Amino acid sequence: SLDFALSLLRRNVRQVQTDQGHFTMLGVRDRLAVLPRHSQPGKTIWIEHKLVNILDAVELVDEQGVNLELTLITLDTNEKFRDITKFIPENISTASDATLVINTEHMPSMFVPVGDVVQYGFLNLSGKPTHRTMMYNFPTKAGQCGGVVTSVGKVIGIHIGGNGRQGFCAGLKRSYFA
Ligand SMILES: */C(=C/C(=O)OCC)[C@H](C[C@@H]1CCNC1=O)NC(=O)[C@H](Cc1ccccc1)NC(=O)CCC1CC1
Repeated sequence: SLDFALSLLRRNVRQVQTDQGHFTMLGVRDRLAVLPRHSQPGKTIWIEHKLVNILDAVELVDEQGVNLELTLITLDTNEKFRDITKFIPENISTASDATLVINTEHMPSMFVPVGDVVQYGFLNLSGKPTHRTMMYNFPTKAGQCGGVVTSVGKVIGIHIGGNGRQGFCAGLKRSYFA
């Protein structure tokens, strides 16, 4: 399991920078990666020390038009991500003993035992209403956004916020990546 996180870290999780700061990016498949929406990847992005062009970005919102705090971006490169869509479940899932995989330039290859991840649903993220969020009782900190919540060979969510005592992720579901 530990192992999974390592295969992930090694082939799919990358250190990035936007005009907003340092983030962890998850490469899902082909040239498709997912980032927090507040990372504001414009027309370009920095992927580990090199400027990469973004061909298309999509800010995910739910049926009612409510923010989901996720942005899908298509990169302009000759590299392809290993397909990990099969590790993402079809339904937003809870989990026990999750692990938050962070890979930032300030926090590289960092594993954090966030513990149990439970349904939370609505959340007020700094003035932006947000849906489909999950919560863990761990004091997550700045510079950790974009981290990949994982558990038993599953990629379940993307860290997006925290209040000093708890952390919140945007749930991941396979239908998002088609
Ligand atoms: C991750 C990204 C980051 O580095 O922040 C901006 C550069 C952080 C991690 C959070 C912050 C402190 N502890 C954490 O675990 N996330 C945020 O800063 C994020 C800010 C934000 C701004 C705009 C839209 C969405 C999110 N945190 C929050 O919003 C937390 C505040 C309440 C609990 C939601």
